[PDB]
Amino acid sequence: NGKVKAGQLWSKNKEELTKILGELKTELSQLRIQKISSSGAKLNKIHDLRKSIARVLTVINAKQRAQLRLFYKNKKYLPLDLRPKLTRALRRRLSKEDASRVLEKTKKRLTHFPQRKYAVKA
Amino acid sequence: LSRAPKYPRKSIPHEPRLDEHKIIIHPLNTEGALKKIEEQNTLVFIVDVKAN
Amino acid sequence: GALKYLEELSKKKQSDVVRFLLRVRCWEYRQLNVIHRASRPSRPDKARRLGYKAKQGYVIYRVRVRRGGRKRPVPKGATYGKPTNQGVNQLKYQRSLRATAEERVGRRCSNLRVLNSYWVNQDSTYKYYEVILVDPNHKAIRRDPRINWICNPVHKHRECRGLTSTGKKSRGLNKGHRFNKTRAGRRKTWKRHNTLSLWRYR
Amino acid sequence: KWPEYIRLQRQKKILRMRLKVPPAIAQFQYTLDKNLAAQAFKLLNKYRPETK
Amino acid sequence: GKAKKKGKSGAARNYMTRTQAVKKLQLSLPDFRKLCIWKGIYPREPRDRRKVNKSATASTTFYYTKDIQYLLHEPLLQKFREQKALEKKISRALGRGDVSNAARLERNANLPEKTGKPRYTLNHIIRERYPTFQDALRDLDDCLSMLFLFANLPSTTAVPAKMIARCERLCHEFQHYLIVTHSLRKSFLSIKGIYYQANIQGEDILWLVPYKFNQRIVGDVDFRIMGTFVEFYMTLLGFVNYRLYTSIGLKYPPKFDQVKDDQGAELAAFSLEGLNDPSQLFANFTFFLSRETPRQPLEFILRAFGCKRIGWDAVLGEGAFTTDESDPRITHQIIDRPGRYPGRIYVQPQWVWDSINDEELKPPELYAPGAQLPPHLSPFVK
RNA sequence: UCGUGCCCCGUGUGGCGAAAGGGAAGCCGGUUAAUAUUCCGGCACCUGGAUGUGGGUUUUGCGCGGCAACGCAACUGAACGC
RNA sequence: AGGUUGACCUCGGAUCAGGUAGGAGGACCCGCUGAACUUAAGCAUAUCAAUAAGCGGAGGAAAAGAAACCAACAGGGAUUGCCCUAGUAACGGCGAGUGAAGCGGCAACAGCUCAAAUUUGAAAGCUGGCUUCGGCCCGCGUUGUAAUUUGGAGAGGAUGCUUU
Repeated sequence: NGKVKAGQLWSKNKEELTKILGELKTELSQLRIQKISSSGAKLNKIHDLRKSIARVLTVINAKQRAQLRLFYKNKKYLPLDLRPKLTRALRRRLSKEDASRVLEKTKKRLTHFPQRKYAVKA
Repeated sequence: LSRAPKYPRKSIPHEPRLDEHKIIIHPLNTEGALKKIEEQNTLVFIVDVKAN
Repeated sequence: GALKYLEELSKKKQSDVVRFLLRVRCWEYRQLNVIHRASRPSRPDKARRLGYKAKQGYVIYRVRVRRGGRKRPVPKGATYGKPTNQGVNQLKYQRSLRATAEERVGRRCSNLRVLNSYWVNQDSTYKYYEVILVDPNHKAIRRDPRINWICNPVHKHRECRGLTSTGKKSRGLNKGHRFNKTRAGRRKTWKRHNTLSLWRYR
Repeated sequence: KWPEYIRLQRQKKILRMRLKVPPAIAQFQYTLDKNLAAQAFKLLNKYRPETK
Repeated sequence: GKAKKKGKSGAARNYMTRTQAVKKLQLSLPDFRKLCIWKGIYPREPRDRRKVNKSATASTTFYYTKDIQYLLHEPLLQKFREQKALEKKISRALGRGDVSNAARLERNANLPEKTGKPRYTLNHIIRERYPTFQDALRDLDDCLSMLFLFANLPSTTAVPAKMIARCERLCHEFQHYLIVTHSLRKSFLSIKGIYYQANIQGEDILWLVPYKFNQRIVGDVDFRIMGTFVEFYMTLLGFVNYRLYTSIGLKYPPKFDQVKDDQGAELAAFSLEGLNDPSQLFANFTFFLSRETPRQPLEFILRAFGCKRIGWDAVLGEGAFTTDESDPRITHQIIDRPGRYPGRIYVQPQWVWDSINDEELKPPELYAPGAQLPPHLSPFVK
């Protein structure tokens, strides 16, 4: 007891995940007092409860961020934490379309005289 | 005009930083606390330093 | 085209009409701030030939700089080394007042890029310049291949490094025998001529 | 005590009155009267450019 | 810890004056009063008004700070600002001479003089103010009194004529629902007007309708804020009528005949179509209304209590069962004048009200023409 | 209500800077191995808020007395000033 | 209504809608500013050195760069770098000293965009907002946004073939 695996957590939705988190936090609260009162094979259980709390919070955050990404899939402006990170210079870099835009005279000249494939007889 | 943003700057509302399980750590098992229990109806706890 | 007529009129700066316009504009720009924004260029033909367009993302900033020489910040204007046979009243700054104007305008608007600048008027104390700036962050600038070269990070603060027209003029980046020491970069040329090169089979 | 922009535009108009204006600029102060301006606009309002 | 300062807590935080509320909401006074009426922000009274404001008098109006905080989030503020900006654009187009652009921008204004509807939409406000249809039915007394009063008023700038026609349309739709469901219970003729009492889903609904004459608009009333009340009440009555018609399984809005309305059908211009015992008290009678008798209440009462054959004089409008007074099928005739056709019962209008109030047919010899009528008792006071 | 405004006022400009300057209010007795004007017991005070009861004032509407110095549990008081 | 109602221009406000800047690092790079010890017997020209320290500004390279060039030849042909030119031409108290460039061989090679023209038989251009993703609006802009032209030319003609 005290070990909650992520395989069971990935199937739940939010309310029983909150219930599990509350139960784990309550068990950790009473067993901290049990730690300061006695010891034995008991401290492994509070370590397991701490890691289970971490797992439950991770699963809740991942599911709710996935829902937010699904909500913001088709919108122009995204939240800053949901936007891709990359680097600051990469985000300030010109886009591919804007970097590949050419003038109309350049487009005509490239349409009618591109670089050809050729060979020279020896 | 007040702000009416087209996107929230923070998608995640943060969890409460200091809940009750973080406020209360463990009681004090020392003899001063043990004396105060019967002499004062007073319990002594070790708590988080940010809690009022 | 009117701009041809504006060009030949701007050539004649000692004429009565140009002198009147210059006088009243000198008074107005003197009553304005040292750095302020011009709503439209007061020399549209000069701005257009230097690259300004009537497109969202092009701004004009008017600026005045104190003219004359340069003074070394020493206590009481004196140096305690070897004699120099000169005073600080005759020290000449190696860059232009136009370059000083461009850097002060760029510091005022650090989010933009300085394209060029031009003289508009002067008096005894100040020289007045109008600086063209381009917003690298604007979509109309970024979609235009004639100007979106300035959105690249290699053109951050061209006026601070001498990559504007007055910067090239002060750096002496001209071809030929009169510019032997400076055409590829003065310090780089000095390093190349003072580097001792030792090969393996020497 | 007016703001500086109001004071600047009023003093600019005053200075343009006080100084001697060359004829190439002074000729622009002679304009059409109300009747001839109205007749010119009455003719030109039938030839406005095409709308969107 | 640190000592508190005076005037920073209590009634000073709890209340604010109308001036402070207007400055906080950044509205004009008409917009503020309109929003307060529409959202139900009521005047309040502190125990000591000096603790709220030292310059307050007995005529100073106070509101709740939390009520003004709630008003800060109302989406109609941006509607007000959008309409102001649109009016500025229309003025600019008219000043530049772009008449086509001015007309195109005026189409976006949604003016009451063109649409017959209120300038701003109060659909969310209706749901906010009435959590339940029972609450809507309980406020229908005030709603019906206001709308039946304003259905007979001359056109003004606050309430335009198309808006008045929409009020009459909604009142006629409600009357048609009452007729088809036989929900009308009691009626009374006071010296002020006609009282009606119906029962819709267990709620007793009593409202007053003026007699059809020239109504006087005096300067002692605030007609513009009354018009704001009328806008709110027509927005309520449209949804109420839709829910009632859907509950009884009828198509809403009903089919309306413009030609019949122009000829003067009034109630007769509506054709109620299917979607996709005191009720039969006048079931076997044929009534003829002379022109000096009140046609709209007589038709409403007779059709609600079971008459299927009501004709009247020709000038009273289109939609009569019969037009000629010489029709032998007529059983009863309502007259009020000081040459009687045989096999017909001639009565004064009080006979209809007394019969529907006592749920039984009265002897016609007391209501015979020229006779002294029996006293008309109040059906509400036992 | 020509409903989408009008009126009044001038004085300027924010912050830091004192465990000895200025400043709202706590005393006694007991208690620990080690804290105490901080804990315990008794007895108080200051600041701010809300709203009651008693008493007061008022049909001569916003108290009465003393020659006076003034007194008495109350005994209206915004702006602007001294 | 004209003592009114507006159109513009300029200048402001807003926790307005959306954005961007700062600091670090700084071996190499682009500029500014700028010594003295040293070497000249000493020493104000000079030398150290257009260096050290100080200040501003980029990138993976930077900078430079497609001649207002070199030349004087039977002419080469953007920029950069290596070898050579060459310790040469040249500069220099009382001399200690300083010191390039053209040509030539090679590494690598790549060319172009505006302003100055009337689209005037039709601003054909574009930011932003809302979208049912078809578009529709608020605007910028004629004190000029697209197409066309950049000296190697080009514009107008003529003319007959090729190209996508």
